[PDB]
Amino acid sequence: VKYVDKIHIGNYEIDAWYFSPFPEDYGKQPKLWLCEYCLKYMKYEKSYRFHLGQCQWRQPPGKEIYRKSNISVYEVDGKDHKIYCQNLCLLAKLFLDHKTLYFDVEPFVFYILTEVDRQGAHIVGYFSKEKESPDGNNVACILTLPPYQRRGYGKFLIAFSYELSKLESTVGSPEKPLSDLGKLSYRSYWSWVLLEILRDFRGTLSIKDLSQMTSITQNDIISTLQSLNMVKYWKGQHVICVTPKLVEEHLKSAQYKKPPITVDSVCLKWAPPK
Ligand SMILES: [Zn+2]
Repeated sequence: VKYVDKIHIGNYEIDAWYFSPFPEDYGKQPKLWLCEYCLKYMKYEKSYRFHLGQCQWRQPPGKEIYRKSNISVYEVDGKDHKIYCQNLCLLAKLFLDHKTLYFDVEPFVFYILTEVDRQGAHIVGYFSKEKESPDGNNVACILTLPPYQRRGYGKFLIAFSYELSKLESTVGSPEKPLSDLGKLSYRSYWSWVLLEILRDFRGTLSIKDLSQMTSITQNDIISTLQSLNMVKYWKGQHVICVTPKLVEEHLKSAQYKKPPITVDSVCLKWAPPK
């Protein structure tokens, strides 16, 4: 009946937050050991140490579609790399309460954020995405591993998901519910993207324009603008406020400034599937 409650991955030891359905025999041990590259989960330090000496993987499988300095993102199709993506989903489930899919990964593509050094590309976080979403979900599950959280990596993944959406010529929204950190990070990302635009744009633009510029839904733009006191309802119309001074102030607060890392669309090499 004992669940996996602690993992070792790369050089990190991390306590679990939630039940993840690793095979029962894996929960029995004190710790679960994961190869930081192929995500294979193991029962013993000895088998982990042996595996590390043998495993040839130094990065996620699939295609490296983004690269800038020591940051890379890999796109991994669930159909082409089933085992990896299963390993990934079981890992993620330790830290996500509401993720319900671990084994049927074929309908998903996964985007793995990594930081890269001489050794290899080290996993920081990911988001999964349904290959077919009539509901307009541009993210299914999103997560940064605990030691990396609240450092700009979550908002990077969020940004990346909208850059894909932009290239798809469509608005997107993450599947609900989000973690508390998820909600907070989306709000801060939207705020930053919008303030940046409202700072620059000289002409007039509506919420409709903003949505098409960012792939953020009108609903999310509106709630974001409302919390920033940058919109009013007048004669049955949402009207954006100008006030360029407030914009500058907002862009300086910790809550809404440019994150420490950002997505350079020039470094994104990706075309939507036809
Ligand atoms: Zn391995």
